[PDB]
Amino acid sequence: VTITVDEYSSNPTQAFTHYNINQSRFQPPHVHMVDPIPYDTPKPAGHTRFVCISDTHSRTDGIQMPYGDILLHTGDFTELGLPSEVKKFNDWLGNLPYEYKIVIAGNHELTFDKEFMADLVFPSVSKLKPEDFDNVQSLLTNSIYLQDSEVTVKGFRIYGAPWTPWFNGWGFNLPRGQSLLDKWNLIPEGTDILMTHGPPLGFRDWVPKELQRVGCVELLNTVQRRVRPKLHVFGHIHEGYGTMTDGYTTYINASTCTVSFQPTNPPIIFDLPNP
Ligand SMILES: Nc1nc2c(ncn2[C@@H]2O[C@H](COP(=O)(O)O)[C@@H](O)[C@H]2O)c(=O)[nH]1
Ligand SMILES: [Cl-]
Ligand SMILES: [Mn+2]
Ligand SMILES: [Mn+2]
Ligand SMILES: [Mn+2]
Ligand SMILES: [Mn+2]
Ligand SMILES: [Mn+2]
Ligand SMILES: [Mn+2]
Ligand SMILES: [Mn+2]
Ligand SMILES: [Mn+2]
Repeated sequence: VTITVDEYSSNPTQAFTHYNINQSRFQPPHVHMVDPIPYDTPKPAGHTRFVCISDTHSRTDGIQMPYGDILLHTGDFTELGLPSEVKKFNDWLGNLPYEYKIVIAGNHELTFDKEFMADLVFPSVSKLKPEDFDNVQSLLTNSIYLQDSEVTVKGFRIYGAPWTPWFNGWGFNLPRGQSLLDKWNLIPEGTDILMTHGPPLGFRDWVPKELQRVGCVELLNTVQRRVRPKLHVFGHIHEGYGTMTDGYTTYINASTCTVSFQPTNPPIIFDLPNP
């Protein structure tokens, strides 16, 4: 399968309406919300319990973390990517019991976006000397950090990438269309769990303030038509916290912070059978 840039790529709200009219793409019975399960739900054998969080924004003190096996964090774990914020987050991760912790960056991780930093010439971030941030990802010693890259853990193929449709030119912002498709084309076919910082079109990507869908159309087409992972986890659009399915893939918007940056959305648990 070859994905090409969608006719409606630049206009996600119009894309949403288009595919609903022609294909019922975002409608029942196949597309619907999936209710969360409580933390005392027994995990069946030969399954892995994924604990999904995102957009913690350095507000980790006091998050109540559930029993599980593997933590997935889909980015915006800092406010500015300051090395001290990365260290604090890593310290928090080290105290969590999970066997594996998998992390991607989001748009707030400015210091991880080397093109953003190279172009810088942002009062707090501009003060940083090259030696201050040449090792930011190495500060994440208690995690497996993914960036257009993958890991196989317990047989699960997990791929992660930070890029989102351009909003304000912060970290890992790219124009809609081919620029983003070039990144999604890197996701391998047999990926089981896809982590992106932001949503695909139509799944937990509604922004009430603008009355617009903002998910990536190229990401949606990649997920549904080419890759077909069992789980696509992301955040970015804090308001979209919650879970949907399309009948095959489960989409989890794991945003821990609300749109007002309050870390009150509970971590989402999700069980998958081991490959
Ligand atoms: N309209 C619009 N709002 C966005 C976009 N990206 C992020 N936001 C808004 O900014 C909030 C915070 O995003 P963040 O700064 O943590 O990346 C989101 O919950 C959402 O309300 C976008 O592409 N378009
Ligand atoms: Cl939605
Ligand atoms: Mn219900
Ligand atoms: Mn965020
Ligand atoms: Mn083991
Ligand atoms: Mn250094
Ligand atoms: Mn596949
Ligand atoms: Mn597979
Ligand atoms: Mn598989
Ligand atoms: Mn974000």
